[PDB]
Amino acid sequence: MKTFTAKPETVKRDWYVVDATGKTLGRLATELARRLRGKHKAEYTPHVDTGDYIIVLNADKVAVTGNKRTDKVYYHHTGHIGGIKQATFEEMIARRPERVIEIAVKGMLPKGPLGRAMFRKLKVYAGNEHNHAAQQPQVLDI
Amino acid sequence: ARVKRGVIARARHKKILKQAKGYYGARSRVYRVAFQAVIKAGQYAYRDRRQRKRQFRQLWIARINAAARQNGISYSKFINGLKKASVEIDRKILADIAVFDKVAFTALVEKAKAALA
Amino acid sequence: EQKLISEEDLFSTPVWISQAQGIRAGP
Amino acid sequence: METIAKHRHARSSAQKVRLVADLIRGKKVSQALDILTYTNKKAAVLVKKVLESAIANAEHNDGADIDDLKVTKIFVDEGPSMKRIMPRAKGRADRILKRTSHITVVVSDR
Amino acid sequence: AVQQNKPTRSKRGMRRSHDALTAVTSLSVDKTSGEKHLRHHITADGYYRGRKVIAK
Amino acid sequence: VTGSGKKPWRQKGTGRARSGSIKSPIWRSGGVTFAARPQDHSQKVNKKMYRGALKSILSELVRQDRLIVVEKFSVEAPKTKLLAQKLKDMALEDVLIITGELDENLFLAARNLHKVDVRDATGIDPVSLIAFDKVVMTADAVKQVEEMLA
RNA sequence: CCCGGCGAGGGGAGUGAAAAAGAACCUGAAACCGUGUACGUACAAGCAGUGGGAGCACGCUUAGGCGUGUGACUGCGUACC
RNA sequence: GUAACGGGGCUAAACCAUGCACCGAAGCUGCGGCAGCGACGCUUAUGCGUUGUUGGGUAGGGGAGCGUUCUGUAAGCCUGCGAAGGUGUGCUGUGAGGCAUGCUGGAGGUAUCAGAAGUGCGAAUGCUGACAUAAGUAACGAUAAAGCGGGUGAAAAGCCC
Ligand SMILES: O=C(N[C@H](CO)[C@H](O)c1ccc([N+](=O)[O-])cc1)C(Cl)Cl
Repeated sequence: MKTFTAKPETVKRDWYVVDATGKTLGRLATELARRLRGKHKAEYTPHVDTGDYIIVLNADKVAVTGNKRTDKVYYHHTGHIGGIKQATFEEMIARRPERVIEIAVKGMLPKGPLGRAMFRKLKVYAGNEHNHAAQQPQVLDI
Repeated sequence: ARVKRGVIARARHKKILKQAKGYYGARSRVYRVAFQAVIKAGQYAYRDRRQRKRQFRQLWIARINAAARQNGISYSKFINGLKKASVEIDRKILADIAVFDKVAFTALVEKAKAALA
Repeated sequence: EQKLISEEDLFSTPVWISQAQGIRAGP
Repeated sequence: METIAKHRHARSSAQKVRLVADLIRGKKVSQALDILTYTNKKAAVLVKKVLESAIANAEHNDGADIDDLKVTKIFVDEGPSMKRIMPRAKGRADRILKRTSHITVVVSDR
Repeated sequence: AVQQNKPTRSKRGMRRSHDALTAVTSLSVDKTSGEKHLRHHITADGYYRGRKVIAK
Repeated sequence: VTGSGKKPWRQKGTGRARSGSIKSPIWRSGGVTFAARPQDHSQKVNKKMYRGALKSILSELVRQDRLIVVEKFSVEAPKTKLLAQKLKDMALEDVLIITGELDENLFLAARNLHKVDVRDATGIDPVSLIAFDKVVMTADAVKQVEEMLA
């Protein structure tokens, strides 16, 4: 017959904590991306957000391999004249460690209105804690 | 024997503006624009009868994968398991079973696990 | 008593003489 | 009890009369006139006669009580364009349209 | 100094979205003569602030 | 078309489409690209294909019982009413009459009856023999038609 | 007979089968210009369509998760000659 | 303006060698459907009916069709109980199409089979007429120069004193 479809005014979206300590950067960002999309729910539906909410603490303690802690560079332009600003991984951790996890998953999430909507459910902290204790998130080894 | 066009030409145009209902701006008002819009509607319509059959299968596969991994096997092994078990239930039906009867789907995972070992 | 106007909108004005006239090119 | 009055072939563009028509749409007729009286527009003078004509249509023919009326419909449509010529430079001639409007105002006690 | 394409009727509408007039909504009444009138202006009968100025 | 031979335009420089003639068939007034003449629409028929054709149709008339043979067919005074009476009596209404000689009384009496036509054997034609419900021939009429087609 | 500059233009009454046949008069299309409701739309980037496809509103689907509208999200997608 | 992995990202998610697994097209299979040709101890004017194979198309060639106007059948049927036209809606053909009746319109309307064409329009900087756009945008045509009081007057900067 016709196929099932998730309804945004029915779907459940649950809450999780994840420790990013010692975890390889993009080899974790993959599993966040996956779960924020709801790819793991059998009722996955490409146009609806069946994903889940994910807290991520200790973003300042996520690992990268090789020479990437010092050599890996993040670029952005300001729409001006010279524009091209530039800063290393180590510098990013220093300035604002949350950005590294956030930049990573964002580039792995679908780009578009829904895409931008899934990202909203990622709540990365730098410290070892969060204010979302009322949301009763359960621990996830991912 | 002079033949006037008035009645027939209007009828031919009105058919097209009728096919163009709902379209934006000139595409629903102006015959010259509408006629191009309606054809290209047809070109895409033809095409997406073929595309539709690609999109839905990708969906079914993606859903079976989720539910298969829920019972601790990947899509690729699960389907192979069913084939060597000589189960032939297709993925439209399996994706349906994956949603509405998780217990029957688990039973198909064992069936496919037995054969695969 | 509103009879149509003379209007005098006959438009034989087209077309007046038309030089570039103009840039020099290109030799 | 809808009651109509109209000024056909008003000499103003429909665009210009519409700005003023919009000020009184939906209003109590007593409140509408005051708005019109202190709107600094030629177009405020044209429609006001129509509204007043409409009010008088309501008293004399049937309706009546000035208290009950609201401007329940008002719409301003295009009349015919009068064609003229303006001489420009180099013997070139331009059309000018002296555009007109049909002003309609509807009043009702309900 | 010319359009390359004919602009749309919707865009025309948007452009006109600030053409709307404002009603005064602040006429006042002379305490002697009882006429409505614009704030800080005399009345049609030549009254202002209760006292007969002018005479007409 | 009545009008002048002058080009409207200067060929080049004006923004208009190039013109040669205010009588061009694309122009309002003075069109008509391939205008009509008086013409002769008449066609050849072989003598034999005409006679052969008359014979085929006449033979069908017999087979469909639409041909009526009589010894004589004439009328007394030239009164259409008199003919009308006769025709009803014979149970005929829409009918072609072919007689031995161009009988005049019969000819006069038939003129105002739309469904009746009178003809001498010499003046027959293919379409009349088809166009009426019944066809009446005199004995004399047969002998003349017979000789003619033979 | 009214509004109305002894105006224009309208509204009544009356003629008239019919006046939405009223001299800008048989019928009376569209581009174009309006008023009225239905739905949509102010974090969201491009031949404006089509394949999915949530609502919400109608015709009750006239007991049957049926038709019309509207259509958020989303996959494909550079007019015609 | 990162900018010479498409990108996020990868010490391996890189290369080499071996091995299984699945995804994948308008490929092939399946079921449903139409159409052209070819062979049938066939039917046997032939229609049939099973089997066989072919249906990407520019210039072009071959074959079938739809509609518009006019003459015949045509002093043939329908029509004030409402024609054409207009505009709505319904169903059906593989398509041009076709058929059906909601409201206007207010007189003409035409089966079937024949015949003859000023016979089908989106382009020709094609023609004529309406109507958009820019747009309520530019401009209001000697830098001689006006201010007040009356008056007339529906209303006065412009008119008369
Ligand atoms: O019309 C001219 N210029 C055309 C522009 O269409 C062309 O670009 C051109 C430019 C430079 C030139 N030159 O330098 O000799 C010649 C032609 C003249 Cl200057 Cl030749």
